[PDB]
Amino acid sequence: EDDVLCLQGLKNSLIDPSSRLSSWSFPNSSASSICKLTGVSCWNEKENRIISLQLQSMQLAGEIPESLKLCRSLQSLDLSGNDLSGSIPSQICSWLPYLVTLDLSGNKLGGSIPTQIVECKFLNALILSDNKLSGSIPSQLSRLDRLRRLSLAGNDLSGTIPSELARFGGDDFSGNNGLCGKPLSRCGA
Amino acid sequence: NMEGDALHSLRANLVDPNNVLQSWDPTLVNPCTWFHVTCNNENSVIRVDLGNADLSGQLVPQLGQLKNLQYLELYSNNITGPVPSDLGNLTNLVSLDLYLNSFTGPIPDSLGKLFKLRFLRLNNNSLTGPIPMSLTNIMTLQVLDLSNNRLSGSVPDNGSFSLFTPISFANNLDLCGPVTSRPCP
Ligand SMILES: *[C@@H]1O[C@H](CO)[C@@H](O[C@@H]2O[C@H](CO)[C@@H](O[C@@H]3O[C@H](CO)[C@@H](O)[C@H](O)[C@@H]3O)[C@H](O)[C@H]2NC(C)=O)[C@H](O)[C@H]1NC(C)=O
Ligand SMILES: *[C@@H]1O[C@H](CO)[C@@H](O[C@@H]2O[C@H](CO)[C@@H](O[C@@H]3O[C@H](CO)[C@@H](O)[C@H](O)[C@@H]3O)[C@H](O)[C@H]2NC(C)=O)[C@H](O)[C@H]1NC(C)=O
Ligand SMILES: *[C@@H]1O[C@H](CO)[C@@H](O)[C@H](O)[C@H]1NC(C)=O
Ligand SMILES: *[C@@H]1O[C@H](CO)[C@@H](O)[C@H](O)[C@H]1NC(C)=O
Repeated sequence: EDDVLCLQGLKNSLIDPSSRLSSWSFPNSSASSICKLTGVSCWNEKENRIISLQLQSMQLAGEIPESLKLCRSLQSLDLSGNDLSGSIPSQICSWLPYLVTLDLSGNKLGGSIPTQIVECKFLNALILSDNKLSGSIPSQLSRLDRLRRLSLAGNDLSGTIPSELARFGGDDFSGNNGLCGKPLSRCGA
Repeated sequence: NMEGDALHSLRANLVDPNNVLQSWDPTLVNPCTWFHVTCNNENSVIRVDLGNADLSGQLVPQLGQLKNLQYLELYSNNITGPVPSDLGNLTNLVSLDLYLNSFTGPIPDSLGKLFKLRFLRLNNNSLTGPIPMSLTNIMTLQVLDLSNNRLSGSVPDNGSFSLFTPISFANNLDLCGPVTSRPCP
């Protein structure tokens, strides 16, 4: 099944210096039951379809892997508080179109927030605080119909907050690289 | 004992080739010693765990008398008939798992009264008619799967249904709405 290969590829591609994914085994190859592996929640108890991956604070490093496209039934991805780096892949919403919650906070992700984030049409929560993200916040984030939570604090973001995102509070944008506009202080004043 | 009677009624309406209900002896004081039934400390039923049991037959409305029921696991059997409306009386229910069966008929509107419900998985059945709008009032709902049924009409996106995506609703008869491919007339 595709979901078993998702987890196999994720384990093979991430760097795992503390062996936190050691308990993940695949004794029946592609047909292994993976619903009791640490960090994994399945839709139901009759299939290997994964609804959420919670791999937070596992000392994982490397880049966010393409293997996640094989976890296509995924709605919640929490990779927060690890040592992941590289950029937020611009393909992420084509890999995981059904994401409701995306939490990549507390890592070392650089580059900018890709404009293709808009393709995650069902996103309720986008949590990207405490990374090394740079550039402007793309105004595409305003077009996420269901976005109720946005956390971009503690990055290196710059320029003007898109006026549509002013519904969110100041705590959501604070600690950035001269980022300005409501809800933060006015640009240059 | 009313809870024991309700479960004996259910046994009478189930077809049990592997005799998984053999221990369900009606003459006992309660059903708390019966295999696949869990009681709490006060001898009241909190679980019925009858997945993968090769059961056929139909449910009975007396299940709604199990007032402290938390888990109703009847998934992966061949149970036919409707989902009884009386299941909406089970207000302590956190998991209602009737998936992979041959249930027909509508989703009862009374399931909107299950205000503590976290798991509602009725997928892989032959349920018809509309998704009741009262299901959006269940704010504790974490996992919803109604896929692989014969449901039709508009799919809500408000209340708890903000958390749900086309995965929850796929392969139905004629659902429409922004969450689906097709918009409604
Ligand atoms: C719930 O019902 C759906 C709809 O029937 C089930 O989906 C279907 O599952 C079968 C597997 O028994 C699929 O056939 C397989 O397709 C895959 C490609 O995805 C292929 O690799 C296999 O060789 C095989 O041909 C079928 O395509 C799939 N979808 C449909 C629309 O029929 C689903 O599995 C049911 N859930 C359970 C737990 O049984
Ligand atoms: C999600 O949105 C739907 C539709 O916008 C809401 O359903 C509607 O809820 C209202 C009450 O807020 C219902 O109106 C009431 O009808 C009864 C009976 O006719 C009447 O006694 C009341 O005075 C009131 O008019 C309405 O029927 C219902 N729409 C349906 C069933 O299609 C729903 O409440 C929203 N849920 C959340 C959590 O926001
Ligand atoms: C592997 O297959 C065996 C035999 O069917 C089964 O008992 C076991 O639970 C399976 N284990 C996993 C992890 O899938
Ligand atoms: C469930 O409650 C309703 C009242 O809301 C009642 O008519 C019905 O008899 C009850 N069902 C059972 C099985 O106790």
